[PDB]
Amino acid sequence: EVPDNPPNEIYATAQQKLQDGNWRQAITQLEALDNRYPFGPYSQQVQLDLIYAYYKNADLPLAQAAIDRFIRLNPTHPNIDYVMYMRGLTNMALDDSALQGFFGVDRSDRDPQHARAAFSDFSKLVRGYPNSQYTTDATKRLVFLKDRLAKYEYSVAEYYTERGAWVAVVNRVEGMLRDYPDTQATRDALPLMENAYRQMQMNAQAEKVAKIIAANSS
Amino acid sequence: LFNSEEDVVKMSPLPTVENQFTPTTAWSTSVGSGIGNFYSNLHPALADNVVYAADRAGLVKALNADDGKEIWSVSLAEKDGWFSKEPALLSGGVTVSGGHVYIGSEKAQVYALNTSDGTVAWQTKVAGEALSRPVVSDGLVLIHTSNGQLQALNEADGAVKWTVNLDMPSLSLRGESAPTTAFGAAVVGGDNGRVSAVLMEQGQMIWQQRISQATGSTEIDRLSDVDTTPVVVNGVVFALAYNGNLTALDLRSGQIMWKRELGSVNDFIVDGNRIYLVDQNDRVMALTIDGGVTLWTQSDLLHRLLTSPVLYNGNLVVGDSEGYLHWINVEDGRFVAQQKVDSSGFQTEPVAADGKLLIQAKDGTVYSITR
Amino acid sequence: CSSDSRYKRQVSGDEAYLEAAPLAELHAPAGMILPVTSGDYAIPVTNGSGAVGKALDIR
Amino acid sequence: FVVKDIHFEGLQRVAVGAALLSMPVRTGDTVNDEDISNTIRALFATGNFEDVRVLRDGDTLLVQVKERPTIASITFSGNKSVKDDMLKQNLEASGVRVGESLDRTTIADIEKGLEDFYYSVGKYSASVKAVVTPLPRNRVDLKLVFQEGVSAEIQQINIVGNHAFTTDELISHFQLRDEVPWWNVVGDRKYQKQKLAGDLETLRSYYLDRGYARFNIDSTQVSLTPDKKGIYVTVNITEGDQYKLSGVEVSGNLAGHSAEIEQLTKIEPGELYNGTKVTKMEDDIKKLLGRYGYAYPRVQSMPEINDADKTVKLRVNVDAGNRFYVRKIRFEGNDTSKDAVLRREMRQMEGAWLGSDLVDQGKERLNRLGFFETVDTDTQRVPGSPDQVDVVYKVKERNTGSFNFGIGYGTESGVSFQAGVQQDNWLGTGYAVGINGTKNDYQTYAELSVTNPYFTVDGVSLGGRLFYNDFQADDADLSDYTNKSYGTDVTLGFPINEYNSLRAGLGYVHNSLSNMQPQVAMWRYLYSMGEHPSTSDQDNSFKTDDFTFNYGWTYNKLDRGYFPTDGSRVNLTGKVTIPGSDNEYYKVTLDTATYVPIDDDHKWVVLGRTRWGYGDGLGGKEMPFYENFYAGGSSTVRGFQSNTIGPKAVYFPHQASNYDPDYDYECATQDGAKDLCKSDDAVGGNAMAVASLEFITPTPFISDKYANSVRTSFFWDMGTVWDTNWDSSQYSGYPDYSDPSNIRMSAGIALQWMSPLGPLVFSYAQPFKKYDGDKAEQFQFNI
Amino acid sequence: ERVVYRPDINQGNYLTANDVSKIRVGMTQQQVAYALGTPLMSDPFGTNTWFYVFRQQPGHEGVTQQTLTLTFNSSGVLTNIDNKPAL
Repeated sequence: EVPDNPPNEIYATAQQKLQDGNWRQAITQLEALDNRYPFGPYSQQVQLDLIYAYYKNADLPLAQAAIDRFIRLNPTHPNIDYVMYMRGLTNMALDDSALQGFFGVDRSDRDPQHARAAFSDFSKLVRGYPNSQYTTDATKRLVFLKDRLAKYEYSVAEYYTERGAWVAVVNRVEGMLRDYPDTQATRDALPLMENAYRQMQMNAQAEKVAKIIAANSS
Repeated sequence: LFNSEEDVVKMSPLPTVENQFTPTTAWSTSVGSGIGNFYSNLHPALADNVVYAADRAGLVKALNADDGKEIWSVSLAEKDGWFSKEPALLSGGVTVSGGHVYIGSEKAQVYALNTSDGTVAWQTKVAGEALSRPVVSDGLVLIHTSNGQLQALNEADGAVKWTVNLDMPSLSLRGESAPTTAFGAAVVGGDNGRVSAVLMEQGQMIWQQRISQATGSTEIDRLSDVDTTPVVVNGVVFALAYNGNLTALDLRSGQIMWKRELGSVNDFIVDGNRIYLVDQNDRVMALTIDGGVTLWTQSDLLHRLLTSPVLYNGNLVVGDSEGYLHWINVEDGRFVAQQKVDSSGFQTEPVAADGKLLIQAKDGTVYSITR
Repeated sequence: CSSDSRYKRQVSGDEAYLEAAPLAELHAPAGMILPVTSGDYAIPVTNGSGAVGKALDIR
Repeated sequence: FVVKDIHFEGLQRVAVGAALLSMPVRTGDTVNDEDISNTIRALFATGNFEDVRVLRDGDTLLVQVKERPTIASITFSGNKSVKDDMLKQNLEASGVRVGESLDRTTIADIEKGLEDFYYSVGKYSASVKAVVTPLPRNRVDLKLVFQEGVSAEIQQINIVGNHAFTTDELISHFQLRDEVPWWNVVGDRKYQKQKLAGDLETLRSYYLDRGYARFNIDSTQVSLTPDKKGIYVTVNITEGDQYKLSGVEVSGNLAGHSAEIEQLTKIEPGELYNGTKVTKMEDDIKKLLGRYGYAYPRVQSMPEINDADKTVKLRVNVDAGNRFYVRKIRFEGNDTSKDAVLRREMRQMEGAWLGSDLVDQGKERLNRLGFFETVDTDTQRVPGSPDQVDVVYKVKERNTGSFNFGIGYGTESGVSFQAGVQQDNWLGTGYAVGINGTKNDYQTYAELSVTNPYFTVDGVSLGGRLFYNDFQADDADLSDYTNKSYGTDVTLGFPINEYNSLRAGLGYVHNSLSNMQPQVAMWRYLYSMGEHPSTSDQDNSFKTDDFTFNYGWTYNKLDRGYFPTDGSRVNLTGKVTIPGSDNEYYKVTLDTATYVPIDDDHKWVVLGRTRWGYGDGLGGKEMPFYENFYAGGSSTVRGFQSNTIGPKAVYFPHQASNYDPDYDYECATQDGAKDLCKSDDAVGGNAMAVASLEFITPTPFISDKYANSVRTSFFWDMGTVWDTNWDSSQYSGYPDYSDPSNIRMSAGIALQWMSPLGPLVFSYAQPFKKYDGDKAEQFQFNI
Repeated sequence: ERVVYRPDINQGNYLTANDVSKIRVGMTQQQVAYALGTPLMSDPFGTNTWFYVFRQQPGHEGVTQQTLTLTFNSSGVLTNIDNKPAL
């Protein structure tokens, strides 16, 4: 990339192509700084600027590696909050992406694979740094992601009902019931487990849920 | 056409083709495809004014050791047993002791071909195929097999005197550790880099002395097919490791008299004090018997794939695997003659017997050479 | 060449997670009691610095 | 001596204090003369310091350091066969890489180890020198120069101690093959010791299955023959004698399935012993108990090999699991499609017992999916109860989308084009969308084909298809056969069995024809329609609204849904007309595709692909001529040109085509070529019999990162199309095509290159025998 | 309906007749779990009720069910082997 040069010449150009929006060139000097000078003083700020440039270059695992680098290069730091934000923020963006947004089609019943990994690091941020400069938006993601995982968990709780595996209905709803205290999908998975109970003659256990539906009528 | 499949790393050829004396053949008497470019420890012996000549195919000849004319011939290709009609496929070479020609076959069969007709005057299966030609002596058919098992068979009937495992490498680490019996002790070298002495009476280990490395975690040369046949100059064993690293060592104990433990020797003879040998570069070097101090050398067969060095017609004769023959000076390394009697190659040790010098080339088979 | 991105983006993305989906707590009456929250579902509500969305602080 | 200042002369990757903390002496510490020499070795124990010269100015320490670290690059030269990363892996086996401490001591160490790697290749004549090439401030390029002479190869296998079997058929069991003849050219060579241990068992099993339960291998001794090539093997075996499996003593936790287990131990007492099937019959129970809910059916045979009568007895220790192992399931590798898209292609339900094969057919359904890359899972035992196994269906999905194009009329001439697109599993939904159409001056075509494959939960396959052709073939706007055609088809998928599945559809087609060419059999259809227009003019028009009833049925045992390689599936299709149609007719059809692995590693698989068709009237009528049968060229038959297989019609004796173009578009017209000229294109018959026979062949030179997505296949293309209603009266001096001897012949190889938007088919195919009216393009590519 | 072909609807996690004999009302939960293991459905709201329900529909000709709920006390000692048949 950029040879063994003055580091600040490599650093400012990295900042320049960060300022340019030239993320494919921002990494080209940000890495070639830390390729030649990983021991640089702003090389940890380069690491956060790499996570800035990788995400802006859509390099989510390379962001994560630089997130893991700033984990490994800085095992204790007040910019691990970023690293704990941006790993989940990677894993927010790592999970689902399609063109069907303008068509109003949503992937929250898609596999929340990194959306599982997003809920960790966002909450690990708002556990590990619940006062930092990343707690606010991550808590928004987590509140949004709790239903997304639930709407995924709704989709299997949906699917087994028309599949008619009524033991598989209730345990998906129970998995929604045991996990989500607040998601409306769990409020509407509520009669399905009740119906599957009434399919499995657990009408009385379903009238428990009918009382819960009476309690979750509001 | 063939300007593109090219990928080869160099072997050094034969320089210095000098005929100070004129060489020739004494005659030419070919078997067929004999010792072969196939790597085989078949090798013709010469005795009784009889070219006891052979091949792995089965033809057991006897030609005259005056002009190569057929004294007797049988063909002793194999017959059946889990597959019918194999060639003879000789692992051990020709050993003519008494009225038998003892030849180890690659079917782990050692024979005794009756020297009047080459009929198998006894056959005995041994402990794996013969990595050494059968040293048939003292009532024993002493063989260093492929598994390193020292056979001893009663050479009148092949009745097994014993079978004892020798210096045992990790595989067929290719070295002829041919069992020489010295002072009542069957002294053997080793393809596992050690040198032993075993009892000639019953196969009891007199000692075993590690000399140098064999293959495996000290990965050593695979051009040093070692003369781990020991030449015990009476009190001092002269033999190699598996890498070629020469030593001199005690007969009774194996205590190192001296060593040339850098010289990865391939072939060697203790020619008086003047140890003529084949260097690791296939080169010729004369050494002392005291540290192996170089008495003279020759690089005129640098990496040219030689046979063992021999003195015949007064000069150091050697053949190569390229059909050339080389009358090196017994002084500092000069070709006194060069004969290319063959192109098929030689790896046979040149048998300066019956007054003649009889070899079998690989497929340009048995030739007798003089100057 | 021609003025849209000239070699480049307007590639599809997502932003819905900052919207923080409104979630109404499930109520269980007496005798209907199961542990309603398990798993990693533990969100410490902290509005410490930065804001919603991209108004969170960015380095 | 107490130091006032330790002087650190050149560090360049490590810190100042990190060197000083690595020192036994700090600036101000008590200094001993050993501690200075300890400072030599402990700064050498940094590992980044090439030379270390701890000196002192009386007591003021002055440490002259030369430096190992970051290796600037590692360069490789002479690596003709070996990947240099493998050579870098041996560097990484020595803890060496680019950007690392360069110890100048371990140079020949790795130069040994790469030759020791070259040793383990099947070579030894390959030698490496690692060359240190320094760069700024500490840095070093590592040139590695490989002098690769030659590998070792299969030469000889001796099995002494073998007294039962022939080595020659044994080497044929093995892959230690050493013959490629010059005039009988076959097979290959080139030893690897990893093949050996497999061919060790290939010896052992081939003894074991025969009875040889006292077979064993004593030892095996491979030649370390100089030239570094000679591989001659001394195998030492005890061949044993043959034994008789004379009874099964199976018991244990048989879980009440004992007779079923005894069905799996239905043996011949006294047959020649075969531990292989004995091993298989152990697994037979394991799947049986795997069918019976037992994921851990511990089955332990015991061959009581009775050498007193040369027999075997067979204790078998059985220990099942517990029935309801399927607690739940997980599904992974689905970040773009919905979960139940995959979960509908399953056969085992959560909250149930274990059916072992319901996973597998469910996985075979996902193997028959075709939007995937991988089909596997993770049958995760959930620890605790022996009813908690949660099968984590990790799979890999795969792309879709594929555009199709002809060759050229646009962007130099008028705005005219060809188009065809696919969107199957539309945006992660399962929706198969396939859309084509073309607007030229000669036609304006549109087409869609969209499928909700699971419109209901059985897989009601809501396949809707439309078309609207404004076709002209225009001279000006209409002088030569302008026919607007339009209509629909919604066709549905039916569960009939788990492989058997039916089809049924309905047809609206209104063709609105005008100014028709004077082709006799084409107009013989019109005369079969009771429509007898002017044979010497193209003014003649036709308005038909044909109403058909479509149908069909499929079997499907064909393994990969997208890269199919083994199996066999049936595609029966057809159509028939109804009361209300403007013509009463039918058409019947079938296509074949067999997949028989020649190589059972499936790098060679038989591919025999034939297609069938017949359509005529239902009585008193005829099939329309636009429903004829075509082949040849850029297709399943290729090497030809398109529409080159079939009958060949003759124009009526013709005049002006109502603007016949002036010495253009000849139809026996006024403008030359008069009085029963014959067109030589394939007009197609009432019968189809076309085939294609292809042969799976791998690509060695292509990296199998992406050679596995590529199928090379030589073929022969051959087939025939004729009309049973084709009389040789008008077609007397003209060719008759009422014959099954209307066969064509072609050959060649196709090229399936998988782009990121699908495989791209290319084929230089060669028409060997041509029938009448064939036209040929050799190099033909299906986009 | 007018169709007779139906792919089979199935659901396990039941108890056989052998399974009911392996336990008794008064066995503890573990005494039942040594015999029957856990169910793939228990009672999350109230007491220990170990639901083992068979469900199956083959062929346009009706649904089979065998529900076997094992209602223990709060101590997990078995109070009810509630076997519920099909409908």
